[PDB]
Amino acid sequence: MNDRESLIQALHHTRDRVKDLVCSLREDQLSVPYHPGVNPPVWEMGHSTFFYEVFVLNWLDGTPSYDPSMDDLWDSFHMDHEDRWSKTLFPSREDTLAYMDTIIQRMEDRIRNQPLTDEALYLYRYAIYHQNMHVESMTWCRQTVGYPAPPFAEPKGLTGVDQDARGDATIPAGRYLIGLPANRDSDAYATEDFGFDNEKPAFEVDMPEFSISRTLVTNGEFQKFVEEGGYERPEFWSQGGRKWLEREINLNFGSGEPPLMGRQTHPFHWRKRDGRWYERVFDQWLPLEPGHPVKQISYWEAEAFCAWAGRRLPSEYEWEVAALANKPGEERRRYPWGNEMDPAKLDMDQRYMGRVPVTAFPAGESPFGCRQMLGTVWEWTGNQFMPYDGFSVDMYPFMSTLQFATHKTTKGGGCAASSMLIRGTYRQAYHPDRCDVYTGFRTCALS
Ligand SMILES: [Fe+3]
Ligand code: NA
Repeated sequence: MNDRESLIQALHHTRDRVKDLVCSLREDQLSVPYHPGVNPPVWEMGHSTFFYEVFVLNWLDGTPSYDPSMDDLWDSFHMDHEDRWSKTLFPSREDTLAYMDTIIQRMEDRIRNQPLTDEALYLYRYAIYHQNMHVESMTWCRQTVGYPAPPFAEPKGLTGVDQDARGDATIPAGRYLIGLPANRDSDAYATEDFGFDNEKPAFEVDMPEFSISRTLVTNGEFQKFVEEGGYERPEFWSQGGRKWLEREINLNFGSGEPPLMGRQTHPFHWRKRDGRWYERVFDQWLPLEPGHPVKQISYWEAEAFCAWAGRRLPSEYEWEVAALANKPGEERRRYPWGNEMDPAKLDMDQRYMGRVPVTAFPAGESPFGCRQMLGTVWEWTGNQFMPYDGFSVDMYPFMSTLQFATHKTTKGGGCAASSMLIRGTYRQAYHPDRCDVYTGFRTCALS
């Protein structure tokens, strides 16, 4: 993108996603059950609109907030999670929609009527992408609480078989390139070198040879681990995993049914019915297909499956090498397949929702033959989410700084995220306990 036409089309597409997410709910659904992983949908709309005012309109022009009384209430750093559920502190769906439409129009007016400097373009992209982060969170909120799929989604997926594009790819030892230049080091920091602070600054790594699966772990592969007692056999689980395994949760959360407190013995959204596995897909239970990727599993579940399988997770640097194969002084790519985004090459944009065969999208393949490095699921890596040496915070300095060390790095972009913000250098931190985000994994051979 980067051109005004692409920018403005992205702005309207994002606005329409947000509006479809809040407007297709009944009024009584706007107040969602509390869960530490969701937010109320009117609040996410107002918060993601406010970001534009803070970091584009007021930032560049000194423009006052549309409603200055809201500045601390729409702020995600100042507003405690639980307080976002107030029916009194926040406007109505109708008024928040009107607020959004006004700000989206100011955005388009400003894009058209002011110079497209690197500084402005950088902030336009950042704010639009931040709103798309909330398009993803709003989509998974529905899954967490058992609401219907969004009207734009096609959650039954690619109906679409599995093929002999499997096996490991071997990445030869060598010196590879990770990340993107620091903003101050690149005149293309608004365009070709755009990324978030955690992608920067770029560095070289001496990589030992390794072998990585060409395909995501499938339901059918994971099902064997589950059915042979994997969750009851703590030899496969790490110290953290065993603690997670012992936690007591409401296993019925999001199902429509009363609370059922218990320990987890299989992926949270799976349910065996008369010996056949099912998965909750928003407000429906669908049969679990063997060749679709296993998804919405914690880091610990992925980690224990690897131990059982005689495999390991990739580090995030092995992951990015296998996805993009960039070397210093050679031509760089941002996607496994090259540098031009085509949404048909990957499962993103809140469409198939991860129900695709793990060998699908051959045009999205990496230079080593790995399929669906981008899209389908965010992939767990072995690393704690940490700043690269030389890190500098973005103008919005909380993009990364609250999630270091406690979270894992995940890579690639999940099915509910938007393709317009994704890159192979992208890093999405997730707490390792979470079962509520669109996470999956592929494995590597032991060293
Ligand atoms: Fe936010
Ligand atoms: Na992926």
